[PDB]
Amino acid sequence: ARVKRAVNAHKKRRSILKASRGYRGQRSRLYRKAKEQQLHSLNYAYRDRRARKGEFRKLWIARINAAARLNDITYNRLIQGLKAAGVEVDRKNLADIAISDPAAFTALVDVARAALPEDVNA
Amino acid sequence: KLHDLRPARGSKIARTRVGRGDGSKGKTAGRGTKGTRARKQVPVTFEGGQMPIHMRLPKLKGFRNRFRTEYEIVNVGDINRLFPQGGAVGVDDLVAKGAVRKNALVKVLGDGKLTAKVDVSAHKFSGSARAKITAAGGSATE
Amino acid sequence: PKAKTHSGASKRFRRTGTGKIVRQKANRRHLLEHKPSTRTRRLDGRTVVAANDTKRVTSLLN
Amino acid sequence: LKIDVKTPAGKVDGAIELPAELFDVPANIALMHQVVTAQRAAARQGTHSTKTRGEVSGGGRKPYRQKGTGRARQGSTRAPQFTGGGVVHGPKPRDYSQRTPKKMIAAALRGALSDRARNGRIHAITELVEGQNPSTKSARAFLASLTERKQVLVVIGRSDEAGAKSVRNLPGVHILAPDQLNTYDVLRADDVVFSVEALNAYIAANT
RNA sequence: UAGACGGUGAGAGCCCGGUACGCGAAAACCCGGCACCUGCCUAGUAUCAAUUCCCGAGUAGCAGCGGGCCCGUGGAAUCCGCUGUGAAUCCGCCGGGACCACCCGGUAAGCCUAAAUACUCCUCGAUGACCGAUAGCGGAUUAGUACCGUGAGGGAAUGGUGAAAAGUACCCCGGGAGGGGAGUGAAAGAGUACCUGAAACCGUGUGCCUACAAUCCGUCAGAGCCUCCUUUUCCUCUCCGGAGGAGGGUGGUGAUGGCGUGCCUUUUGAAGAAUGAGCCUGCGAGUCAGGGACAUGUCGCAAGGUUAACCCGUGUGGGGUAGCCGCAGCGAAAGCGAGUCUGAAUAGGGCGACCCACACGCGCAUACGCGCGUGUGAAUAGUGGCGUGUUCUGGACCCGAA
RNA sequence: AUGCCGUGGUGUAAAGCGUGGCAGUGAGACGGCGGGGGAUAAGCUCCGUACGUCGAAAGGGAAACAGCCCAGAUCGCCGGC
RNA sequence: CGCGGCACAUCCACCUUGUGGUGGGUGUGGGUAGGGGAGCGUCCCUCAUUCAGCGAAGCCACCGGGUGACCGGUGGUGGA
Repeated sequence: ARVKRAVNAHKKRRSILKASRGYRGQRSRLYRKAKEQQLHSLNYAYRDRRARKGEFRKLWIARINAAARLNDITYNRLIQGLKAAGVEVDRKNLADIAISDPAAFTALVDVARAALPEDVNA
Repeated sequence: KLHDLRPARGSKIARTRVGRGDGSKGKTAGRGTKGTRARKQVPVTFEGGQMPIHMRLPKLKGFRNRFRTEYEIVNVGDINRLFPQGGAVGVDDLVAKGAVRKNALVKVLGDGKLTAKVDVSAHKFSGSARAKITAAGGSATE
Repeated sequence: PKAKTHSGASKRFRRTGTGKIVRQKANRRHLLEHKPSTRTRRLDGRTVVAANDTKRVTSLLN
Repeated sequence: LKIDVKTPAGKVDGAIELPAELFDVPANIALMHQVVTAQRAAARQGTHSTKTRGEVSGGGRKPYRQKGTGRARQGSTRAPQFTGGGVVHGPKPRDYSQRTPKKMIAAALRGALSDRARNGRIHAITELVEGQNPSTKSARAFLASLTERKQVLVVIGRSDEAGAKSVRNLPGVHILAPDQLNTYDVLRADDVVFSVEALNAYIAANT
């Protein structure tokens, strides 16, 4: 039974080239190039899911650091205070209350100050 | 009916079409190199060049006797468990009961005491055979 | 269409009463003068083939 | 184990029994499946055939000398990668029915008939006629009243009165003979309408 | 007795051609039927000593060299060729695998001889888990054509409007092609560039972005701009809905940031300045045959399993018991047998025969459990089919030389 | 010193051995230590090493980076150490 | 590590205390050559049933879904 392998192939072809729209070049157009790019796009998106976990953490850290240094304390000592005080907030919500509430963040900074030991010995 | 017919789960195995995409058995189909095996098949004789185990060993001693008088045997103990009563048997009765093939010359072997009163007709008795069958009341024959 | 038994290896191998193939331990044919008797009662008999020569020998026997 | 059914211009006669090999041989649908598969395969004419290279016309010329063209070394205009060139590993005129055993075949058959008698779907009859002139009017009447189902088997025999001459043209109704009785057809068929001569000689040959 | 199949404006047993079934013929060819014509024998068949002759000649044999046979000249017969030499006529020769004696089979050197057997240019009938325009014939279409070559030779491509041609009358732009309107048609989103109309490719328009800016051309985070959609401040004209909009949701696009060295083959190693690919669509590579070899999954039956060719039948159904394998092994083999071979020997050993938590009764025992069949019911095996993997002989995964 | 062989004990999940089906592989690279040939050379060549990694392993560090160090990705998270 | 969602292997308590399934505990889930297992999609034949000139296939677009092959819905085209 000679099969005429068109339909079977056009399935995945239309797959790739609908998940490939919006590509500058011969990539939304042609199929093999859309496939080369699909492999690269999905490794990029895979790497960027992890990468973005880490990157948002680094951004939040930059922000908490900026609000801390607005309160004359460094990010290191801020974290060591929010640890020793124990307020189990995390850098994400800590940065949110940093943005919207300078008041709540400065309460947090005074919390951290009140929970620093004495010195650079211990 | 026919819309209610399935094999036993265990048969009707999936054929392995090999060169079908690098997800099942992909490119090389199992001969995964550029070697000789990757295009053709080296025989079972060829061994690299050193004499194969079928050339360095010696041909087995002795000849084959063209006139080898091959028999078919029937077990005196299993001729007991063929005929519990017995009394009268003979080569035709063996092939009838299905103890040995047709077109045959028979020997009767000697494993197990034949404790049935039986007389047996069959060429070429063995030592223990004639012993047991002639001690079971009956005797041997030709 | 009808498989050939490799002749040369059926004239050198012997399927016994069960699944054993017995080669002939016979570097015992040409020069038997220097060879001590020990090395001939070492080379007089029919040795069951080892594992690392079986899977092929049987396909030579078929 | 026990049945018999009527005659036109009648109501009942016979009312007979059936041997052990027709009812209580356990239906083992695996065997039946294999055997009916082997029948299906026996059916196939198997006349697919395509010209592999060496059958394709011409193409015994190597165009384009090996080197110096810029092309690909081709070797024959009938290479399987060409157009019109050969088929590779193509369909050839196979002739494939499997050589199943006598015991398996007969046992599948009597398992299927065992099923039919287990439901009460066998309809043994004396003659499926009006008596001598093959008429499909009364024969359709007596089958679609004798059966009430859609598909019917009718085991008449090598006699034409109105059996294997008149009940044809009835879709759902296929006609057999007491010895070419088989598995695929008793399974495809819902009712298995016999003719007492067919049934009795069938029993008598199977014993 | 007709529900085959095909056509008719769709998918028709009942419209049509037909089918089922029945009729069917001058002449032809041919089956064959009877009579005519021709072809014999006017007993030597028997039994008979066996008085004698004959029974296929440069042949058989033998030697030389070859062929052929499983038989590679080997030790080789049987048969066949060419060269020498070269016979007999039955109390002869020939064969029985050198050869010899006895014993068997047959009478070569004349010729003829139906059947079962294979075959397909050809006509009829049929079918397909055969292909359906890149397929299937090289050839559906002026096909062995056009074209190529001096020649032998090679050798294509090219099918589809519609049910019906009703194939666009008529005006309009045009020199025509082409269109516009009209009209045909169910559909012109069927126009003789025509069924459906893919992708590459080529444009028109429209929302976003882009002229200080590098970055396998994406991905993630992401402002904004347009989008349709909407909850409401809202207008209370709510007795009809959306405006500038706030909350909100998908969809274009995406300013901007960070991350990031295409696919393949092959390689110690490739983004590689190694190979291959300009792109899209179609075609291109692990198949099948065999009562094959091995192993295994599943299924028949059971110390069996199984048929091969073939015979009957029309669904692959029923017969077919030749054979094959299993049933005993050992040994060069003669042979012998649960043993067998070596040997002087079983002493050993090599190969192969045999398995309980207890009996029955005993040998013996320190609680010991080795022994035997009957069992307490001791313990299982093959062979055939079907799938699977590998292997064999076949081009055997496809492609490729000189 | 190590390593190797055995036994004895504790711990440990498939690790081991026997027998089959199916393979591949048999061009290795660098790095640590031990050595040969080199010249007290090589991104050299050849060996040893229950040594490692790449091969065939991504992520983080090394500016960039097959073999170096941390670490072996089942998928998701705008969570922590 | 946390928290969710798949998968595999051994193990028990189980249902029918081996087939196959409930609960759990533990371990595990990079991967090339290669090995095993399970599967998607194309087309042809049968049985069953079912949709179709009210619109089949094919095609295109959108909206969804599956852990993957891929699947369904809807509209446009088309006209078996």
